[PDB]
Amino acid sequence: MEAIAKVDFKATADDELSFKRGDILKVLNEESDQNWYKAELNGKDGFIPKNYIEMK
Amino acid sequence: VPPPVPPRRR
Repeated sequence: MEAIAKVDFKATADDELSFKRGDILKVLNEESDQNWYKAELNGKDGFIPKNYIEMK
Repeated sequence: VPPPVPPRRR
């Protein structure tokens, strides 16, 4: 699927995906765990909180 | 209440 960033994720570690509120976060593989989705911004990829995006 | 960040998991 794909979902709209509701709050901005400001990552410290270069593995957790950093993104801004508004961005189109397209999901690659959430079929792993509900907590942290493996997704694609546009330019780069990483882990995204369920809470931070408009998943539903 | 702020939007929470889940634990990454070992």
